[PDB]
Amino acid sequence: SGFRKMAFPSGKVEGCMVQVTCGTTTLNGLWLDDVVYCPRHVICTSEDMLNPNYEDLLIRKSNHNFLVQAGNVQLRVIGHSMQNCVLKLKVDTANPKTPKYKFVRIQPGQTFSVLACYNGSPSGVYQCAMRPNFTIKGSFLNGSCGSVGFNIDYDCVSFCYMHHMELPTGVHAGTDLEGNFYGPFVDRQTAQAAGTDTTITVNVLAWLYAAVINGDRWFLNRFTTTLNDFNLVAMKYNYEPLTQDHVDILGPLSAQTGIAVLDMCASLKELLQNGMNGRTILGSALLEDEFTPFDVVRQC
Amino acid sequence: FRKMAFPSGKVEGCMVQVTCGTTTLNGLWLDDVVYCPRHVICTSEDMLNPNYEDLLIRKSNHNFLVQAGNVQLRVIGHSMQNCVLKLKVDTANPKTPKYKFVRIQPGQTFSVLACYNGSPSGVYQCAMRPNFTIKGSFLNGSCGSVGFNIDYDCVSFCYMHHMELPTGVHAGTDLEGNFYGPFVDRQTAQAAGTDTTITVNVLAWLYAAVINGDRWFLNRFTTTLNDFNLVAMKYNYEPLTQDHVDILGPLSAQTGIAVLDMCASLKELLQNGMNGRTILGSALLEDEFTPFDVVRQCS
Ligand SMILES: *[C@@H](O)[C@H](C[C@@H]1CCNC1=O)NC(=O)[C@H](CC(C)C)NC(=O)OC[C@@H]1C[C@@H]2CCC[C@@H](C2)C1
Ligand SMILES: *[C@@H](O)[C@H](C[C@@H]1CCNC1=O)NC(=O)[C@H](CC(C)C)NC(=O)OC[C@H]1C[C@@H]2CCC[C@@H](C2)C1
Repeated sequence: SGFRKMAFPSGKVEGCMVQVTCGTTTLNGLWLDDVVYCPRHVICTSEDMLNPNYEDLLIRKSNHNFLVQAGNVQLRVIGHSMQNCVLKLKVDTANPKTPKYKFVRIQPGQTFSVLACYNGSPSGVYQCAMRPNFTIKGSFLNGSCGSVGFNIDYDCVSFCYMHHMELPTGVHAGTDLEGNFYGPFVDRQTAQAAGTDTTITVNVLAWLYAAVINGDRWFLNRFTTTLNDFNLVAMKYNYEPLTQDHVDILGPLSAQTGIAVLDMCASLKELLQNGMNGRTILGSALLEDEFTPFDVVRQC
Repeated sequence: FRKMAFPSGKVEGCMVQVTCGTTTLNGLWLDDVVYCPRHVICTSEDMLNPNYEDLLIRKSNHNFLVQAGNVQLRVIGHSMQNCVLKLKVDTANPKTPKYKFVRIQPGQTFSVLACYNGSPSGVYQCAMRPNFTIKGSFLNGSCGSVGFNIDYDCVSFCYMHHMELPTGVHAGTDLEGNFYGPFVDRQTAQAAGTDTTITVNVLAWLYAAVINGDRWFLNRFTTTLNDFNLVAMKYNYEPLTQDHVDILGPLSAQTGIAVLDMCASLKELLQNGMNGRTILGSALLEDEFTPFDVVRQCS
């Protein structure tokens, strides 16, 4: 039947991407109705990036300092304001391609699609998880800021992420569409470390169920565990504890496969203690934790 | 390195549904033609052993229901080309992108827009395996979903989905209806040949490791292409073609490591193993990133 890391179709979001330039900085913006959202650090020069007093820098800007381009057309900025780390540019034109949309803040362990853009042009789409330490393992290069992450329920696009920066370890950080960072990060040009990351246990279990659904069971065993004994071992290996809500969420996969959640926990416990002995699961040598139970259900 | 798909919007704007009787699948609407798998004309029982020419002679334009969403597109002509149906419709698709039809080589990657009832569900990156199957994610009603690459503004369609095999992998055609590999669109048991590792992509991956400063595996030797190919096949790796050497050209230039020197380095990895080390944080050599994929993500 198959299993691959699958993103939402990106077309509704592609119709909203524009280019925003201020000075010699260019990045992407999100054009909804008559407003363009983008990272506020577009207004910084080098002499500012190290400790930017954004309110003081922004009040010195005029509408005409912002060049917004949608393809071949320049949009006229008729006003601007700031919400946390996101700049909101009012334009004199409504985007006819505006989808039904909402702004959401996602929880660590939840997943979303990223539309990576450069110079206002979409380049790639891929699936990410909000890490427990509020980083994301993205593929973002110079010029990618303002790229957004999203989910689609029915015809509605829920925007949950806007891209701002890369950390020294190569992972990425950003904000929701209200401009609040995920995690303890700051939009200044400094080397920032994240909290210790952990593995998203409920997502690992969903992926093991996916592997069973696709006909692989080598990692199963005849044992079981209590929830607390599992969580003790999980935490020792820097895995997130599994809550009873997580257990409930795994119900449909448990029902579909006939493998009790706590039996799958006993399987994962053996994998954590014994490793994979060179084997692979669904093509992977590592336990994958960026598929949620909902993701697996939908795709299988 | 992520599996990264192309943005799907230009292809979403071309997806429709095609129904015959109660059999429904997806079609691709470009200008005033809709392309879809020919088995839309089969009942489920026909699919066990179809005579497509006989089935088609019994069909008329007015037996085909083509819908963009819930909006009917009237069919004004039909023809069969290999395993695809071409349905001429009375409306040119205003969202038609610049496009081309290409037949890809094994090892090449592409994005798949998985569709159901003409509605996109998700997009993901696939590699065409050397045995001409893809490790896709397809459910009932997914036939007619297409695979594609995007070059500048031009969509190059390369795959249309038709079949699942007993092993769970997937088989399909190019947009001229010619199957990849030795498969037929008949609901019968068909086996794919034993799969092999995509050497050109493993080499691309080693170049990617070098670009990122991970280069312990570079050795001082080189090899001929023929000697490498003969050794590689003993480890169930694909032989390299001249086209493979050529598409590694840019990464070879970027790193200053000749293709055949990297081949010698890979040969040593095959013959001596990893010796407990890793490459790009992995003991497994990755074979589903092409040289183009490596460039898209590094530069
Ligand atoms: C978007 O403007 C940009 C995107 C970064 C660049 C590389 N990968 C990304 O995701 N954001 C920034 O550059 C950001 C601006 C500050 C928050 C004001 N800082 C940042 O990301 O610093 C790290 C990069 C890492 C990389 C290697 C060294 C030099 C550059 C590029 C700084
Ligand atoms: C689109 O019409 C479907 C999509 C399939 C179904 C589920 N996953 C998919 O990828 N295509 C088919 O149903 C084709 C139609 C015929 C080629 C005309 N048939 C098919 O995929 O059959 C699968 C088959 C494989 C084994 C061998 C014989 C019986 C079963 C086991 C089922």
